[PDB]
Amino acid sequence: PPDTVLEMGAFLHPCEGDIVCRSINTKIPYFNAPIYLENKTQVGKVDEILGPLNEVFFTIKCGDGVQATSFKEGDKFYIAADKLLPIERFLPKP
Amino acid sequence: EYVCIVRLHDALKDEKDLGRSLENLTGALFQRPPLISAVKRQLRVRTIYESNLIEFDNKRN
Amino acid sequence: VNEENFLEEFVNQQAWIPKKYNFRYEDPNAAEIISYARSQATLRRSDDSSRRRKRE
Amino acid sequence: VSTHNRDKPWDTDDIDKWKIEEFKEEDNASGQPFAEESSFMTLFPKYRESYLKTIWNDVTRALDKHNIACVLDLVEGSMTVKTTRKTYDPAIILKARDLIKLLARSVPFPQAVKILQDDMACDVIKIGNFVTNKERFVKRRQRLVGPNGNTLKALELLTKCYILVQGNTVSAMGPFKGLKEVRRVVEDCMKNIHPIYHIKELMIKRELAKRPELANEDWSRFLPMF
Amino acid sequence: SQVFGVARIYASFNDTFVHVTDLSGKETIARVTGGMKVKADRDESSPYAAMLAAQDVAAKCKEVGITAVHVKIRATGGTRTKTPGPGGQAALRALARSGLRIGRIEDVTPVPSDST
Amino acid sequence: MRQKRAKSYRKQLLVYSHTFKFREPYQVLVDNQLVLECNNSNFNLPSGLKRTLQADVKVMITQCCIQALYETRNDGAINLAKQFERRRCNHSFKDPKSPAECIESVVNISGANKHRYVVASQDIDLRRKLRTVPGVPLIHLTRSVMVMEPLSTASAKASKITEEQKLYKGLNDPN
RNA sequence: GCUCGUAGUUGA
RNA sequence: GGUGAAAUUCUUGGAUUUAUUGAAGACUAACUACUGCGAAAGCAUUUGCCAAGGACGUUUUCAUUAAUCAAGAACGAA
Ligand SMILES: [Zn+2]
Repeated sequence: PPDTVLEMGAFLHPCEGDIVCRSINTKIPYFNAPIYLENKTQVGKVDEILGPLNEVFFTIKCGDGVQATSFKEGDKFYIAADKLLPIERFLPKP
Repeated sequence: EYVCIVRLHDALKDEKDLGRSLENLTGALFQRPPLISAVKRQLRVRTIYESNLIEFDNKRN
Repeated sequence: VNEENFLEEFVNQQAWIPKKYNFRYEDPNAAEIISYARSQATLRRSDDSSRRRKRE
Repeated sequence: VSTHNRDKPWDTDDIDKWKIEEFKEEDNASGQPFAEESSFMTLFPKYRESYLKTIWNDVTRALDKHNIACVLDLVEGSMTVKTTRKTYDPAIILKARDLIKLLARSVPFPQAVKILQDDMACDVIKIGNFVTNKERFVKRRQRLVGPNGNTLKALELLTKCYILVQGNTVSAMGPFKGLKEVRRVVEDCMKNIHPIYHIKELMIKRELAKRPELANEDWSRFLPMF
Repeated sequence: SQVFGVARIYASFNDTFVHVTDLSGKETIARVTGGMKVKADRDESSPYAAMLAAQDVAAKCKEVGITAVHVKIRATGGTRTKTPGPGGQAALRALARSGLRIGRIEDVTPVPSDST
Repeated sequence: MRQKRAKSYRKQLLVYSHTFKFREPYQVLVDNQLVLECNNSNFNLPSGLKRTLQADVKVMITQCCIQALYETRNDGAINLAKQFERRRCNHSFKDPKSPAECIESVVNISGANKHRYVVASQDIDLRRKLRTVPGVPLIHLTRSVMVMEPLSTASAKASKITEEQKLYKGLNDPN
């Protein structure tokens, strides 16, 4: 596991076995980027990035033994620093 | 422009929330092309200028 | 080879005294009883004790 | 001597009483699924987690042979087995309740998956309750395995059971007579009785069992008291 | 329709009990043990005796009108073993072969605080 | 002996026993400075080692250290050395090594403590470059008090790696 | 059995 | 009921099994532990009160302050 992980998302609700998170990070995650806790333990990987620019959500593909119903609202999910890329890339260039 | 039918996998507790969700998806959006599309699947920003919910049947979903 | 033979050399050699795959013994390193540290990095939620909450 | 026993004319020596006939879908004569879902849940120690996280899919496929649904919850630290609509065997859920428990007590999955067979039985014996001193408990627990495992081997050949000692438990898998003998040996071993006395008793019992004339009378004069 | 009883099976290493009661257990319909079937005391826990006991119990249930039974399986428990005897699986399978629909299956073994 | 230092020593010995499989009796090598200091200060070295380790002790010396002891020409130090049981080192008699380098050749094989020795030496940079070697307990006599050195960083790293492989090997091996 | 601790001994 | 099989016992005055209630002396299932805490003995239901502590960091009116310790004393065992 990486030494430095940054808080990425906050729990919103489960959806079809996946975890929906409102992004509490300014940057956009890499596809299939692993999702951690404060204990540096992986709960899953980023499955889908969705939502408007002001309010970004992402759904996590839960791993083996990780259940979406086990988590409660207000739980924070963490991502590695190198797995974030700036939002200016997806916007069209001037 | 599109007229689209969405099928929900379960019945909503609140009807109006669906319309609210549609109002959340109006604007600049983060989208990835589906697997069926021949376009390469990378994350892009696409603008939905205006949307309107015509009808919703929560029993028919 | 055969079990019963080994059993009488077990009693004759006094093998129970320490020296101065249907079964577990066929697995190597079965002689060691594995022990683990009390603290592991785990995914399991850990509730706080009452003493720690009172200290907070 | 039991009094007020009635005669049983149907009982004869021809019937093999201990045979287990196979259970199939046609054996479930009601023809309907189980009325309500039956579930069994257990917790496991934290050190087993990653191992479970690796093997769970294989575990799932095993229970897919018996229409049993399994759920691993690493956040809760629990393993759950439950019946489905496809389930037809009433007993196979209970064996499932054994399997995860055997998986919780450091028994490997290739060994523990044999509990789904009909002839196999299991026992998890608590050894951490007998004595409170740590050094005495460690010494008595090491007496079970013995030097180089030989005593453990001497148990496994005599009771015909797979025996795994872990933490505060001993997990034994085999026939019912072997489970009875293993429980006796383990519980006496935690009570400061060395297992070699029980091993010698099982040897004398095994050699007396071969002689047919010694079956009716008592074996107490042959057996050395301890 | 469907009339429910509760089948309580005491599966020990020496003997088996097949006992159908009502839902509360206050009133009982049939109670046949494995010792009523076999002459020898060594065979009271055999799958044959348990199968015959469950057949007799399910015949009485069909006589009174019980169509489905809930299952409460039980081992000796307490200070003794928590493994059900060889007769419990046989009694369950014989109740299934007799035509009774199976409800919930749960384990009612008395589990102590494990210290005396 | 106070209970706190004894408890700390017991915890360190548990770390050495779990990771590096140290077993009673502990095999302790002594150095010639320690022999001289125990001679002059009249310190009972086997009793001090039995007190510090809280277990049975087996005391050894090499050719080179006892050879330097004859070079010091101290009869009491030679006698004190020769009560301890003998463990030979493969070094030249005419040109013996320095006691520090000899005791490292005895202890440090391929960057690890193969023979599971305990080093009781007074010399200091010897103790530094034996702290570089993992799983080597260090003991020294200072001001008539015999002190076991704290657990080195290499030993703690080895213990952490050992617990990590315990999580994924043995009975927890997926195979 | 564990700890404290006196006479005496060592270093100060 | 128990056993290798039996036997001593309890049992149509109803034993065993099931349901409910009362009393007694106890223990705190899984998690869970040879690595946590405690000088040992030993120590996991919830909530309060009391005093004590370990490790880490910053340091000290800081050595004739320490180490070995017969006697003796506290706890435990008995
Ligand atoms: Zn040398």
